Amino acid sequence: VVAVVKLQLPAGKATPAPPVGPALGQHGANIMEFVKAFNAATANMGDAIVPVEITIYADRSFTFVTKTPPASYLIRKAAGLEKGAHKPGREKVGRITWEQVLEIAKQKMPDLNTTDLEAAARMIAGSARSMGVE
Amino acid sequence: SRIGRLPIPVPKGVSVEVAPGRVKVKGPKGELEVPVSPEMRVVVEEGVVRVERPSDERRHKSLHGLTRTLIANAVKGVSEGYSKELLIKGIGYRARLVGRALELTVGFSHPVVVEPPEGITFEVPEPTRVRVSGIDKQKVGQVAANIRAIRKPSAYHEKGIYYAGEPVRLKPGKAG
Amino acid sequence: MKVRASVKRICDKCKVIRRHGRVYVICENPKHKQRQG
Amino acid sequence: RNVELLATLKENLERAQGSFFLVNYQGLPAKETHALRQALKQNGARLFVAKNTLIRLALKELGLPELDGLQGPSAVVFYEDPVAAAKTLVQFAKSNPKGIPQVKSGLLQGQILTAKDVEALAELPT
RNA sequence: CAGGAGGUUGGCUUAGAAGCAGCCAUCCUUUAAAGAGUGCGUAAUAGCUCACUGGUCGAGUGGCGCCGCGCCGAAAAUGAUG
Repeated sequence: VVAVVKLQLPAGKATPAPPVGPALGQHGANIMEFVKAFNAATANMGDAIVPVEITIYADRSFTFVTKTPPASYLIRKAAGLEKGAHKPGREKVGRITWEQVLEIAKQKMPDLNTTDLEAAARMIAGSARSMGVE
Repeated sequence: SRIGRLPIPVPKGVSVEVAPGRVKVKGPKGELEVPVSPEMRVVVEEGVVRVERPSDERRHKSLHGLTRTLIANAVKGVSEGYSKELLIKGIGYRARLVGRALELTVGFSHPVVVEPPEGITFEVPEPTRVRVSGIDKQKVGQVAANIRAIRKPSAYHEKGIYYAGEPVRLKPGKAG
Repeated sequence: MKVRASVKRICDKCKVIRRHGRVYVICENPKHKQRQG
Repeated sequence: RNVELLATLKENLERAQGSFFLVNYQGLPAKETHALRQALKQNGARLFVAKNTLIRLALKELGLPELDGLQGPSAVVFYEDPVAAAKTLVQFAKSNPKGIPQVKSGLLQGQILTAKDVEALAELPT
C-alpha cells in the first residue's frame, strides 16, 4: 500500500535537482536524476502547463507519454508571452490574433469539468485575462 | 445566553439554590456551588432550566450570558470531571511520582517539585506525559498553567513543556 | 512599544482593546505590541 | 444586498417543475465532486441539481413559488435540490451512488417530491 | 460546534506560488456559495480560520452626515489638600 502525492514538474525542462530531491523524497520515492526520462516525454508535448498522473512506484516504467495540457494555457501560449522581464502590464506584443487563438483553441479540448464544446468563445475570457489582454 | 434564550438540560444531580448566594448541582461526589449575583432570580424548573432578564440594559444583558454559562459548566463537571492534558518535549528529561506531587529535571540540577491543591489528580501512563483532572474548571486551568510556569517558552529551538494544540513557532539562529 | 498616538492598526489582523483605562493593540505578531498610555 | 433578486431567480430555477429533493456534500477542493455535482450534466444535463438557494430563505421563498412546501429538512443541512430542471426520472439512483461509494456520509438527502405530492425520506433513497 | 466539490496547478520563476514568496489578473462550470481565492508559511506543497456560507440557529448585531458629557496625551525640587 503506497500512497500518492499530487505534484507538478516544470514544463519544458527536464532537470530535477530540487524537484526530485527533498520535495518527493520527503513523503516517499525511489531513484532520481531523470534527465534521460523527462526529456523523453517533456519535449514532444508542452509549453502550456502539462500535468500527468505522477506515480511514485520505483521508476521502472518509462514516463514520456504526455497528457493533453489544460485549458487556459493550451489556448493562450503561442503568442510568445514575451514580456515580464521588467514590469507587469500586458505588453510585449501580447496581441495574439483571435484566428490564431482559435487554431490554438482547436481540437485539443478533451478533459475538463464535464464538458467544453468550444473553448474559443467562453474559455477565452479566462485565457485572455489571465494572460493580460483584457 | 444566546441571541435568544437557551434551555439547560439537567441530569444525574439536582439543584436547589434556596440560599440565594449560589445555586448548586453535585453528582456522585460533586458539591461545587456557584457564587451567583443578586436579582436575575433564576427559576427552578423541570428537567430543563431557563433564565431571565427584566430589560435590555447594558448591565442586565451583560450579566445575562455569564449567569447562564456559569451554571451551564457547573452542571457538567460534577458527574464526570474536567481534564486538561499536558505534553512535554525535550532531549530526555521527564516527570515522576515520588509521593503524589511530581518531580522534574530541568536545571535545578536534580529536583523540581510542585504540590497540587485539594483537587489531586496526578496520573502518568507513558514516560513523561501528564494530565490534570478534577471537579472544577476555573482552578484546573491555573494549576495546569502553574505546571507550565517552569521552563515555559521555547524560542529558538524545540525544548520545553508545552500544551497539546499549540503550533509554536521557530526561527533560525546562527545558520540553517 | 509606547507611542502616544499612531495607534492605527497596521498588521491587518490586529485588534484594539480598552482595559483598565489604557488602549492596547494586539496582533498575532510580537513586532506590533502597541499601547498608548 | 439581496432583497428583490436572488429568490426571484433561485425560485425560478427551482420551479421549472415539481420533482425536487434535498442534498448536501461538502469537504475537499472544487472540481471532482464537481465530478458528481456537475456530472449531474452527465447523469443529467446542466440541471439546477442543488443550485442551492438556501434554507429558511428558500423555506419562506417557496411559498411565493407555491411548490407545495416540501419542508422535511429543517434538520441537518438542506440543499432543496431541484432535479426536475432537466430530467427527474432516473437521476436519483445515479446521485445516491455518487455519494454512497465515497467517504462516509457523503451525499445525504432530505425531502423529495414525486411531481404531485411530497415523497418520504425513507422511500426517496430506495 | 459542522463543512471547506479541483479544469482555478503560471505569465518571468519554473530551483519553486497549487489565494497564503517578489507583478497586475477584475471569467465559467457548479453548489453548503461561488472565494477576480484576505492571513500563518517553508523546499513548493502539507494543512488551519472565516474575511463566503445551508447546516447550527432564530430577532437587535457592523459603520456614520452630527451633536451632549467623559478617557490617554500631562514630570519636580521644605508636608499635604477644591
